[PDB]
Amino acid sequence: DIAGLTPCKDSKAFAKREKQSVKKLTSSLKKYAPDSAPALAIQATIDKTKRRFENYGKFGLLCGSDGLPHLIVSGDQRHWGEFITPGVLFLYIAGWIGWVGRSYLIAVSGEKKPAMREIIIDVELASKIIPRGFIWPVAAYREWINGDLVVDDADIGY
Amino acid sequence: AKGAWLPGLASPAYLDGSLAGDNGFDPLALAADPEDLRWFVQAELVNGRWAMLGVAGMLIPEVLTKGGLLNAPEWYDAGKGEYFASSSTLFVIEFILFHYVEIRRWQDIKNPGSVNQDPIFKSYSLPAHECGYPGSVFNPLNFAPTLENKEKELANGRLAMLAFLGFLVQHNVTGKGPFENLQQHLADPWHNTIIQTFS
Amino acid sequence: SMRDIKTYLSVAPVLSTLWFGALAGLLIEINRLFPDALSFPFF
Amino acid sequence: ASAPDRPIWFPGSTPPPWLDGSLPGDFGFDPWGLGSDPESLKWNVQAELVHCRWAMLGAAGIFIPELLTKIGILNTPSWYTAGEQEYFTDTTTLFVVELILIGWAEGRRWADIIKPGSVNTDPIFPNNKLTGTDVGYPGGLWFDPLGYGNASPEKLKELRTKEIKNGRLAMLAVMGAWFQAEYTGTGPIDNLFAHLADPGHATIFRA
Ligand code: CLA
Ligand code: CLA
Ligand code: CLA
Ligand code: CLA
Ligand SMILES: CC(/C=C/C=C(C)/C=C/[C@@]12O[C@]1(C)C[C@@H](O)CC2(C)C)=C\C=C\C=C(C)\C=C\C=C(C)\C=C\[C@@]12O[C@]1(C)C[C@@H](O)CC2(C)C
Ligand SMILES: CC1=C(/C=C/C(C)=C/C=C/C(C)=C/C=C/C=C(C)/C=C/C=C(C)/C=C/[C@@]23O[C@]2(C)C[C@@H](O)CC3(C)C)C(C)(C)C[C@H](O)C1
Ligand SMILES: CCCCCCCCCCCCO[C@H]1O[C@H](CO)[C@@H](O[C@H]2O[C@H](CO)[C@@H](O)[C@H](O)[C@H]2O)[C@H](O)[C@H]1O
Repeated sequence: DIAGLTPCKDSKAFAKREKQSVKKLTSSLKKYAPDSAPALAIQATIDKTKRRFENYGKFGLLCGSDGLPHLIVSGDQRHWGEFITPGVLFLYIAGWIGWVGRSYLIAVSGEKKPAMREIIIDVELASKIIPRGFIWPVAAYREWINGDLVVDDADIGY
Repeated sequence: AKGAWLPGLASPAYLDGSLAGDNGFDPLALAADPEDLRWFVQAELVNGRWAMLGVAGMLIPEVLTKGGLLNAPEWYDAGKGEYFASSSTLFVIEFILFHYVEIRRWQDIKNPGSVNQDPIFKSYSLPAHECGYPGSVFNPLNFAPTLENKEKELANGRLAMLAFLGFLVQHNVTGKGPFENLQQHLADPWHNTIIQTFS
Repeated sequence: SMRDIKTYLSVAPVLSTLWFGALAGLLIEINRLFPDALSFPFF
Repeated sequence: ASAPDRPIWFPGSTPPPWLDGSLPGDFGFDPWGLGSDPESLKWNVQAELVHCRWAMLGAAGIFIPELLTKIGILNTPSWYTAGEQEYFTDTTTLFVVELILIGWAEGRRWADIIKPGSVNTDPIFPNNKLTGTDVGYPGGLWFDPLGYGNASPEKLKELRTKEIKNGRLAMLAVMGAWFQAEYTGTGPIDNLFAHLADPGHATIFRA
């Protein structure tokens, strides 16, 4: 397939690795009583391992000659679940955090001693600003349009 | 008149009640800036009218065919049908026809009265009006633009937007169309809800 | 007093401790419900 | 309505300066100072008045069915397991309906605490309304059909104190029933008969 890689659901090395891990777990499982707690924990680990391999196989990942999954990040539409969609989620969350921080700093700077409100948080004020990160992409865009996001170079100084 | 979306809450200072549909609802302070308010006022009307049209033309054919007087596919399959022209041609026609009308609408938002003139026949124009509510040709029967009618339009548009969101979400979990989902709820009301859908 | 204890509970290290504890709990529970994820498979 | 010469929870002790025997049921008990600031005092009063009525409703519906079953008039099952049985619909589908219906009333009550007197009128028919005049004590044909809530400020305080004390008792009774069911392993009414049969050995130390 892409870059000489093979789908993990059809890779012999992938199945070999799964079998080796399951055998290694079963060798430890064969040391305890069937109804003891360690046996149940090892059995749960075995079931989890089988589920992990099955999900990797059926989610469309690609495997190399080593028998391990590899990620594709060039933009191909068959692999957006690997980088692009989680990346959009990361950007959304990070923008929320940054936007609420900047809005708190701007709202608090008008007081007599703003620094006192930076080592002791005003939770009453922050609890009104936290929910507003929900629409940060709209607010930031509108603020950029109207020229409220950036300070002119002439005005920057201590 | 100006009501309250939440009985017992104070209204924002910038929502004094000079706009149709004012109910003091802006918890996240999107419209604190006066210009943002105008932009959102226009966007509300546009997204709402499109949603109303979409819901009507998305629901009526289904019930018409289910009655038995027509044989048409569901709304989520009509894009995969046989038409006299391919989908690409229709998209290109749509894009070309819409760039013109949308920039024409944009130029009036930027400065009212700028694009009232007819380009070809230099004898027709639009009399003075308010942005979002033109008249003349766009009002053939020449109804009365009273405050009551604007509120009646806004209420149905706001309802239609939620209806379209509901259709979109209900298709991605059930996959059987709106009317089938309604009849399933009406068959066993206590055993057919969203809870049974996920379990 | 209640005013003073509410003021002390709002100091930076205490609030950081509480916030990070809650976030860690949320992430641990999510990883217990949807374990061993390398991609986003829903859509 | 200050009344320093009133019984307290601990004779010989000084009552806190923020309690002066105005509210019904006041006995000068607040060791941890959770109501020193007057703003939170109203919130605490409302919370107690709500917990009390919930506990009273729970207690009145948790012992009488058990007593009737013990006598044999009714055949209701154990209260401690009735949540895990099967009913006409799914148990999860009842919780959401409960949430919606109770949330309407909870928000309607919440609006009155912040803005008193702002939710006293029926939203549909603007003629019918409630005659209550104090926060937490509404009044009308819906909540006071007999008309016992209108009296001089002598019987009103005594009735409120009666309600507060009958609710404070039930608040402890419900938790006691829960702990007994979890620890003893049988019904609550059976525990009373066990204690009245051998009142020297049938106690908590028996297990
Ligand atoms: C309000 C928070 C905030 C915001 C919006 C920014 C924004 C920015 N920072 Mg700054 N920064 C912050 C806090 C913040 N910083 C803090 C607390 C530190 C001390 C560690 C730094 C240290 C720092 C460095 C060393 C650099 C930047 C840089 C940058 C720029 C690029 C982004 C970057 O590299 O970030 C990287 C920054 C971090 C990983 C630091 C952690 C940021 C935290 C998580 C922010 C939120 C914490 C805060 C307590 C939340 C309060 C919430 C409120 C409701 C009470 C950008 C202008 C870079 C720059 O100059 O680019 C041109 C750069 O080199 N920042
Ligand atoms: C506002 C219009 C509206 C109406 C009348 C319905 C009606 C229905 N929906 Mg739908 N739904 C809506 C909006 C609506 N939905 C929206 C906005 C969403 C996205 C969150 C969904 C998501 C959804 C799912 C995922 C499912 C349904 C299902 C159902 C059916 C069973 C009831 C149920 O479980 O609801 C569940 C309700 C919700 C998830 C949220 C509803 C939120 C709306 C805005 C409340 C409207 C309140 C308003 C006062 C009601 C007016 C009633 C009437 C006068 C129009 C029922 C026919 C189920 C089905 O298909 O059963 C066969 C089902 O599985 N709906
Ligand atoms: C930059 C470094 C980096 C990166 C990119 C990763 C990435 C990853 N690590 Mg690794 N890791 C790292 C460093 C890193 N790690 C380090 C330094 C250590 C040592 C301390 C580890 C130790 C480690 C372990 C032990 C494990 C991982 C695992 C993982 C995976 C976690 C996936 C997950 O939990 O998804 C699920 C989580 C989420 C989706 C996050 C959701 C966040 C919130 C709740 C979103 C809310 C959105 C909200 C609803 C709004 C949207 C809706 C909108 C409509 C408003 C992922 C591939 C785990 C794994 O499975 O690997 C294969 C795993 O077991 N890592
Ligand atoms: C007012 C409520 C109340 C009442 C009347 C009773 C009564 C009884 N309980 Mg119960 N109990 C209660 C509250 C109550 N309990 C509470 C709050 C708890 C949790 C701490 C428990 C935990 C509990 C256990 C674990 C056991 C009992 C048991 C018993 C029985 C034997 C006495 C005993 O060992 O007490 C032990 C007492 C306690 C562990 C603490 C009691 C604390 C409350 C506040 C005392 C209130 C006294 C009250 C003011 C006196 C006047 C009442 C008035 C109506 C006249 C008896 C029928 C035993 C049983 O089942 O015997 C068959 C038993 O095993 N109770
Ligand atoms: C114990 C309790 C609260 C106790 C509080 C205490 C001691 C506080 C003490 C102090 O703060 C003071 C005053 C002053 C401070 O200075 C000092 C301290 C010491 C800090 C609440 C219980 C509160 C208990 C409540 C609300 C219980 C509700 C129960 C219900 C509704 C039950 C319903 C059902 O039983 C039915 C009817 C039928 C069944 O089939 C189904 C179910 C659901 C089981
Ligand atoms: C207002 C407000 C807020 C809330 C905002 C909210 C909830 C906004 C919600 C907005 C929504 C749902 C908008 C939805 C718009 C939907 C639109 C335009 C839908 C259009 C649909 C069309 C053209 C459909 C075409 C078709 O179907 C047909 C016809 C026939 C089919 O064959 C083909 C397709 C294409 C499917 C907060 C953010 C919460 C706080 C703030 O402070 C105040
Ligand atoms: C694929 C994506 C394509 C995107 C294409 C569209 C890009 C649109 C860019 C809009 C830029 C808006 O911001 C840009 O103009 C603002 C003025 O309007 C500038 O704002 C500046 O001038 C304003 C007056 O006009 C002052 O009030 C501001 O204090 C000053 O910063 C911003 O410093 C500049 O960055």
